[PDB]
Amino acid sequence: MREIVHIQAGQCGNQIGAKFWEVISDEHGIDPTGSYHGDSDLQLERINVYYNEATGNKYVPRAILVDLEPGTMDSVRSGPFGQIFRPDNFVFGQSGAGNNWAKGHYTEGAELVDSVLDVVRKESESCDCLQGFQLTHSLGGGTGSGMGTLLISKIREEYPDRIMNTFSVMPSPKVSDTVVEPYNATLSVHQLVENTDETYCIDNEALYDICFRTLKLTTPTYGDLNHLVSATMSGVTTCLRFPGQLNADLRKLAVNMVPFPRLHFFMPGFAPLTSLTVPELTQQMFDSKNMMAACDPRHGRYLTVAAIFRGRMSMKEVDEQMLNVQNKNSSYFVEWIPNNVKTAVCDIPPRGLKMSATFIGNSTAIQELFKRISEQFTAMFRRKAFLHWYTGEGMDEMEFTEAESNMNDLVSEYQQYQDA
Amino acid sequence: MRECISIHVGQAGVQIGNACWELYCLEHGIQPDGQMPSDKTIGGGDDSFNTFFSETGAGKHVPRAVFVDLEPTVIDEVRTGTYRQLFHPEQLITGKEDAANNYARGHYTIGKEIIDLVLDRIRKLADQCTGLQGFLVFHSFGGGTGSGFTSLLMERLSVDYGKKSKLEFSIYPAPQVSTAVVEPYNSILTTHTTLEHSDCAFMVDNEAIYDICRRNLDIERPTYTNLNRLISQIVSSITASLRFDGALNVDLTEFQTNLVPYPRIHFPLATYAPVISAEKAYHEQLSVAEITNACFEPANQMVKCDPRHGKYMACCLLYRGDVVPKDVNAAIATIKTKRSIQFVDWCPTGFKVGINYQPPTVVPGGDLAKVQRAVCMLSNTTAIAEAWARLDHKFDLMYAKRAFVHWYVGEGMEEGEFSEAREDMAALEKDYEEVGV
Amino acid sequence: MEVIELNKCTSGQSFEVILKPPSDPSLEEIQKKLEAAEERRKYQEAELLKHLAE
Amino acid sequence: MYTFVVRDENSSVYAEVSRLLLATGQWKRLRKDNPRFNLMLGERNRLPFGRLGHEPGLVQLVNYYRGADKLCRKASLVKLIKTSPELSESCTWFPESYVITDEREVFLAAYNRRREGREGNVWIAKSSAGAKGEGILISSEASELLDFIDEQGQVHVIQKYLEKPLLLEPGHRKFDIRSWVLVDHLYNIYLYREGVLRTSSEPYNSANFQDKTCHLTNHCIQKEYSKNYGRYEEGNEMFFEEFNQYLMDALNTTLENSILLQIKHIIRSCLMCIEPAISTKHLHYQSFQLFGFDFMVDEELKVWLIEVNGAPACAQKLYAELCQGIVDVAISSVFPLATSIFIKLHH
Ligand SMILES: Nc1nc2c(ncn2[C@@H]2O[C@H](COP(=O)(O)OP(=O)(O)OP(=O)(O)O)[C@@H](O)[C@H]2O)c(=O)[nH]1
Ligand SMILES: COc1cc(OC)c(/C=C/S(=O)(=O)Cc2ccc(OC)c(NCC(=O)O)c2)c(OC)c1
Ligand SMILES: Nc1ncnc2c1ncn2[C@@H]1O[C@H](COP(=O)(O)OP(=O)(O)CP(=O)(O)O)[C@@H](O)[C@H]1O
Ligand SMILES: Nc1nc2c(ncn2[C@@H]2O[C@H](COP(=O)(O)OP(=O)(O)O)[C@@H](O)[C@H]2O)c(=O)[nH]1
Ligand SMILES: [Ca+2]
Ligand SMILES: [Mg+2]
Ligand SMILES: [Mg+2]
Ligand SMILES: [Mg+2]
Repeated sequence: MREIVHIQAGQCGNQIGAKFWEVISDEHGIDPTGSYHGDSDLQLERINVYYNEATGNKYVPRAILVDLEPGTMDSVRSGPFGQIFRPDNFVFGQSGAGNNWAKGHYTEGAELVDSVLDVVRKESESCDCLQGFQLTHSLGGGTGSGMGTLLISKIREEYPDRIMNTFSVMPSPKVSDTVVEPYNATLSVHQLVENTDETYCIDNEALYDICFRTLKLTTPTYGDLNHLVSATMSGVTTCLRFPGQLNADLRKLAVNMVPFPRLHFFMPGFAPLTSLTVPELTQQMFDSKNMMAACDPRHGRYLTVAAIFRGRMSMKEVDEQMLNVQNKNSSYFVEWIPNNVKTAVCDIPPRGLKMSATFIGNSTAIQELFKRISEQFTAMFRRKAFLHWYTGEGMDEMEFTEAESNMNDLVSEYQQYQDA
Repeated sequence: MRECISIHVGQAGVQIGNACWELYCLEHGIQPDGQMPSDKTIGGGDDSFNTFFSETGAGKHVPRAVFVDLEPTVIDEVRTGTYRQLFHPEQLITGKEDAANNYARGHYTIGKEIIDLVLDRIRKLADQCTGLQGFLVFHSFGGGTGSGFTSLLMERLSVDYGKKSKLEFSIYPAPQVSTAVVEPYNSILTTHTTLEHSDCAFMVDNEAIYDICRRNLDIERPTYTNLNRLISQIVSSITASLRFDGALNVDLTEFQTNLVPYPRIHFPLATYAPVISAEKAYHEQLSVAEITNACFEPANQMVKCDPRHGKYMACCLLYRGDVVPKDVNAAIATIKTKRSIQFVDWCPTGFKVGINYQPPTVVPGGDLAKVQRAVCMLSNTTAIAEAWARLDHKFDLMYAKRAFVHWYVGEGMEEGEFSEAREDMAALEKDYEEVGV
Repeated sequence: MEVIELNKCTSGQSFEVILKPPSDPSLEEIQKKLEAAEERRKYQEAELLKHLAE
Repeated sequence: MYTFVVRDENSSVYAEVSRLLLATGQWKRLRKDNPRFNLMLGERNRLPFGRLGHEPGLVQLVNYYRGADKLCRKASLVKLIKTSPELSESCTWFPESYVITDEREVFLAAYNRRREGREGNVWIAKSSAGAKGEGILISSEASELLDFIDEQGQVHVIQKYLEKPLLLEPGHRKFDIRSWVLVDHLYNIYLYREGVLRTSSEPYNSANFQDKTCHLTNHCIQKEYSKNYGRYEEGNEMFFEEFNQYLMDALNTTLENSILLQIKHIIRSCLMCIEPAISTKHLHYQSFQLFGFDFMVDEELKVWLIEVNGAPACAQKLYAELCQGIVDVAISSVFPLATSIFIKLHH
């Protein structure tokens, strides 16, 4: 379990993926040109997890960039770390997906998916021990949601024994592009419920709320939201990328975080929120204000939790504070899964900050988010509003009713396990 | 002389084996390159230590061991460590992808692909034995390899060497020092699968070793190195009778004879004293009576439980260092007066005592202080059933909801194996209750 | 308090002390169960591929 | 703050204990099966001692001493007193008792001894199963007692019935004394200042032994089968102030001198005997426990131990003061926050 294959699809997918790659490239001492100028060998011990070692001792991200439009990928190529990516790993069309799930999944995306899979196959062949794939995308648009889910399905068909991990950005009316985002999201969630092992639910509502009422940003841009996202992705991948007592990999994570196959949607959390003592780190990261999914964990229960503390700190006080938070919040953890909280410490803090903490919770409170989507979905579907956009691509009403039913079922399963 | 073969499975088994073989080399005067200057018979011998070390024409003393892991990094550390030249490259066997803390992966999917290779390596070691007593198997309950692959290997060893004895050293899982949430499942699955194939099993609870390190060594957050050096001290106490000239427990069958009156009740409780920090500049060397009494303090046990509330079936005292029978007998009479030691009626109330004059050996630059005398007590007491109960309860909490079961079924197991293993454990607890009160 | 069977050598001594007196599956089955598990897993994988094909 | 779980739903004392703990504001009450607790108010049967003291970062305390049952079951107590050197068969404060390993054969011998002298040969058959004040027969003939023992399925003990008991007047009525004792985690032995006298409402009678109400002084039996209940004293229960006053007025002595010294001695002897078996001083969890000691007082102002209750009920009038005391001494001592009501029996 060494190499991970990274896939970013659509506008949101590629923007957050670009920021992820520049953040971790900085952490590993890799510059925009792909050459290593770091000071610690710890930056290179597991660098193969995300980078291929090319000729001349250059490191190239094991990343595939996908879109049905050339714009966002042009801007990526033009960006700071744009030259770092493998040129023929850019796979894109011209037509676009029109924020339409059917276009990304059934019509437009169908033409490009095999070329994408060819690049994925080439990246996987060079792998000594492939862990699986991580995909960055949004669920509200067309390319990320429709085509990313199509890609996930085809990849699972070709690699049924590898881990499928996604960073999935959920839509909210507070940061809405079009009224059809709930449709696109519901259709995507069904796919995600069946074909991923782990999904980090990045809620645009939560990111906006954090930017507005905590970072005091009056008018939050997409870049502001993305900064939070990249901090979260760095935190959540820290133990995959650096040597630690944990020796973490995607499969161990899945096995220890996912007690029931369908309930694999995690709420990330981060502290401190930016644009600090261990007790503060622990209290903040468990604070709802620090949640990236816009759900109140005090409205549900944690099935499992995984947390990393980064910096120079006493692991003893980290243990003490984690136990203290569990005891002071005993009601919000299920009692029938013993020892369901895992903690690690990494001596290398992220850039600019001396102490930080990242949190992954498999909470039943995530049901709130799905409820939110479902309602927004039904309010339009009950009137069949905007359906012609999708029926013109060949879809039937039955498929919508099926996606709706699957998501309401998911909500009811979360509710079932919330009542122990 | 009769050889013994050590088998170290999974991370816990491999690292504990590293500690153990370091300690053995120190105790027998074998250097990291395998040369043993005190050995005057070159390329062979009939000595007691030859039960654990074969010899090469070049005078190299080679452990009779195989290290197995489904992942390669941990055994890589042995290949490139202080004792790299101690082992033959074929002794260290690794795969590429581990069991992912999943008993089903270790036992069925991944293990099946490597069992024949491991058996071939083990046969390669066995063919060098004039007489082979059996195997010592080191593994954790909690890991996917340590549980699943160890159970598979134990079944195959029963098939291949039915006559031979199989002794276990098992790490019982603890939240203070844990790697997986599903460690209870694995623990039960392997126990049920291994129970009829193991003749005697020494359980070490990570919680007990952790607390002993914290308490007696003043180590705030013990590492696997600390835990493993203490465990190696206990294991060395248990195997010294196999490696040195003596009269008690001089062959693997004797462990079953002396410690195990019933086949399924084959989990003796180990207690060890004294554990003293190397850093303490002031130290008061403890007498025979003191360490013997410490043997009856729950805080010094390898598993936390209360022997006062169980019954003894056998009790064995293994001393090392400045100890003569006179003091042992006096201390035993004192303790018998001062303690609650009830044996089962169908067994005699007696202790079997062994004294090795060589004091305990410590790793230079370790946390354990050098002491003039030490003692490991091995008592087969029903109180250890507490551990089983604890473990079973955790299992029950998760299995009632089928939490995580899908990971095992997806590898080819059936829920029926879960319920069958849990029933076997309930029967085991029933047996312990019947023998005890 | 009776001491019995005292043995001495240069490495040490051993003895016993009485304070009071008293009052397998064949290889065929292994292969069969391993392959039954593998057949269950093969069936599950084929079910997944059937679903993906539809 | 602190957490505690309740597993003995129907016990007055610890119902009040949990009430007061919650009222302190610094204690949460979890579900019965939640393992992350500081305090367990456990069940009376099969309390899972094997599971306590294994939660990292949690100091765990339980209101029962594993092994104390040896003191609180009748036959077990008789065997403990007979086989324990600390308090031998010659110990003077426990009546001549035989378990029925069977002791019938050795009981018939003492019965024959009885027969030679005119001294009374009245005995009482007892069982641990008869908690509901029934399962006892008092007769001078041993064959009757043994026939009863055989008719009953449970295991029994025969005691020497105190034919000359200390009698209160007015009334000529028997009684027994209940003293409450708290053993904390350090094995301090605290005797509650207030004890109770369960008084036979209907006068004593040496002639007939089937007069069950005048021979058996239990609150339930007295309430159900005695014609007058609360005639002499309220609730058929006397408290140490008025009992001491009566001792002074009638016998010119004090409760402390004539009775309480022996009671303190018996409590100390019993609880020091079993200390090595049940102490938790070096255990991964701590125990405290409340006991109810029952005594008789004979005509010569001698005190006899009858039975030890490990799951004792209190007296309505005292529940408040004692329960609080428990918290202050047994619970809050291990879990702090924010003149005594006990007597320390030192040792
Ligand atoms: N005492 C001690 N316990 C260990 C050590 N290494 C792991 N453990 C314990 O073993 C259990 C985990 O099993 P591992 O041995 O790490 O797993 P494995 O056998 O390699 O199997 P995989 O799941 O495939 O990795 C946990 O309870 C750990 O606390 C060690 O070096 N010393
Ligand atoms: C915040 O970003 C994290 C990412 C992680 O992965 C990529 C892990 C974790 C990696 S891992 O490889 O250790 C697998 C794992 C996970 C959770 C567990 O508990 C719920 C356990 N079991 C431990 C127990 O018994 O409590 C094991 C993480 O958490 C230390 C944090
Ligand atoms: N040897 C004896 N001599 C005189 N009276 C005796 C006696 N043994 C028992 N009794 C009487 O028996 C009555 C009840 O006995 P005991 O208390 O042992 O039974 P019990 O345990 O069911 C009720 P509790 O446990 O609540 O006190 C007492 O009031 C006592 O007077
Ligand atoms: N957080 C975040 N969300 C975005 C970003 N870009 C688009 N989105 C969201 O993603 C959804 C739009 O999908 P988009 O990715 O633009 O469509 P695609 O290109 O067709 O996949 C809407 O919910 C947008 O709010 C971004 O940079 N950051
Ligand atoms: Ca030799
Ligand atoms: Mg867009
Ligand atoms: Mg491993
Ligand atoms: Mg009673």
